[PDB]
Amino acid sequence: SGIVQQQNNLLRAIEAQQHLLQLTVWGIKQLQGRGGWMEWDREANNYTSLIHSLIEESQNQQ
Amino acid sequence: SGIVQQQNNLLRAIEAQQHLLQLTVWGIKQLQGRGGWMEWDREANNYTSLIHSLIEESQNQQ
Amino acid sequence: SGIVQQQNNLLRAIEAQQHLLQLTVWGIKQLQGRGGWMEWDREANNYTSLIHSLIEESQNQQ
Repeated sequence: SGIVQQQNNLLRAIEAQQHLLQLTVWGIKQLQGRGGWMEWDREANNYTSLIHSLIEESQNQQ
Repeated sequence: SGIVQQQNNLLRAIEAQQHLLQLTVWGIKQLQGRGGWMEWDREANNYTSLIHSLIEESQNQQ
Repeated sequence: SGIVQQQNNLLRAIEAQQHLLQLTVWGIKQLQGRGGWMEWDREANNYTSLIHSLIEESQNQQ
């Protein structure tokens, strides 16, 4: 709603995106089996859903 | 210019970055031909240019 | 501290994340040796540390 609340929302979104970014950096390093990627997939999907919720929330608060 | 306008700019930047982030997550999953990556390349490049414009705009608005 | 300062912090965080995002896009394109990835690793690690400092700073400023 307010400026502060929105600022906090944006920061949380950035924090979640950083976690996803770190997962991709790690994944690329590993590529330098499928089943061995199960946890990575789980995390990537969970953070993607988390970021989606954060963006929608931010959009709703203008 | 104002706080609200800047907040909206930052959100749009985050949204564009999320699209690019999703493209990289998808790309890594695919790596777990070249010609088959044409659309991915197109999208990655377009979002990169989009984000660049959004950042420059934000920088200009302080 | 203030709204403006926080807004600037968020923008710097987004800018740093964009650099890391570009590194991952580039890395995926290359994957479409290990030793040949030394500079990429160096940059990825440096930007990750840079973003970490920016997020912690933003968290500290609320």
